[PDB]
Amino acid sequence: YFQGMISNEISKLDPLNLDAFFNQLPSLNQNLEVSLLIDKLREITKSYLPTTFSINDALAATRDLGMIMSSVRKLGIQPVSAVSDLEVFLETLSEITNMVPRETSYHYGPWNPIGERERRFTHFPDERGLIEGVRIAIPGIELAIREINQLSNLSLNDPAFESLAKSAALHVYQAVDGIGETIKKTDPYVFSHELRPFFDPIRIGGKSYIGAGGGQIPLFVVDVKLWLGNHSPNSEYVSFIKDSVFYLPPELRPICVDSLLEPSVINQKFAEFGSVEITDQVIKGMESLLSVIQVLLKFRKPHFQLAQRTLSKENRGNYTTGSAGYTNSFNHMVLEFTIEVEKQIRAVLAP
Ligand code: HEM
Ligand SMILES: N[C@@H](Cc1c[nH]c2ccccc12)C(=O)O
Repeated sequence: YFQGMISNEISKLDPLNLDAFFNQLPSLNQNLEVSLLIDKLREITKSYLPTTFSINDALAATRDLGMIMSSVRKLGIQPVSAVSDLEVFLETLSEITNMVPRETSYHYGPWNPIGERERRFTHFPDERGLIEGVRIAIPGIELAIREINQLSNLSLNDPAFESLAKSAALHVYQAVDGIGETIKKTDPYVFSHELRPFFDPIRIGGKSYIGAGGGQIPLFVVDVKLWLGNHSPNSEYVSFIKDSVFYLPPELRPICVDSLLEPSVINQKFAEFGSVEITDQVIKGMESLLSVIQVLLKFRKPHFQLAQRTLSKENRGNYTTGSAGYTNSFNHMVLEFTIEVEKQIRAVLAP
């Protein structure tokens, strides 16, 4: 009962009439023009009644208001503390979106218009590497989620299982396309120095909300359904996912929650494999699961490398963490998790 967060219906809206302002935002930020930032926040709280907004209006308004707030926070000022009327404006908006009162990578990517209206913090072309990265990744991962969700109720011997899993790996490849756009467009040093500071936490109604981040693409939702399940309860990754659930669009929360409380597909299919008549289609089915896992590795291995060149002493600037407060050890932990799964499947397929 959440369906219908359609990206092009949100990307096209300018509910707070900020299109002109966003063409100036990169120069406002370059020149440290905090006063114009505060003015615009003040103007917004007096110019609009957010209770009047449709759901799509509020999503797009969160995107735009969030990025102005992020630009204030960049300089070191908590924007809700400086503009106290924001707090009820952000309360009203999140009642409608049933999402956090802050922009996430959904707002920064798929819900961010292509072309002249594209919302950007800076004039640096490196910023386009992040935006295109998540704009490409997210719709593909979402498609993969719905496909992997259907694997639980299909038999390994059913060729519909193999086809579904193959569609999922192809959809996940969009995350691979996306990090490749980043690697080719975003210099690590420019990231740490020019872009990362727009992704810091903001205090809203007595709680801190992290900035938008690539880690907010719903890839962890693929992981929990596909291989993590309820199998590593006190793990660091489970704690990250736990902290991420209510950042997700509402439509994805049930899938994530159910999956954290259930055996994973691969654990379920490892049992069916070594307990039923192993046929040629059954091997294809099992091989389609290793295909998905191997596509996840084609994202995580170059991601780890880019994060390592960025967080090196040479390039890291004032930061040792991503927006969610972790170092590259966390990326190493997810990649080693995924490598272990690939190892296990290969071992089950060895004869
Ligand atoms: C210079 C660019 C980038 C750097 C330095 C970087 C670094 C990091 C770091 C340090 C984390 C740990 C979590 C955190 O602290 O927030 C993380 C998480 C993550 N980021 Fe990035 N990242 C970059 C670009 C991207 C892009 C463009 C995407 C998506 C298209 C992405 C996808 C992810 C994912 C999925 C995770 C969760 C871990 C996983 O699923 O393997 N990253 N990243
Ligand atoms: N993926 C990293 C770096 C990052 C920060 N903001 C982003 C926006 C888009 C893509 C990646 C990022 C993170 O989640 O912290």
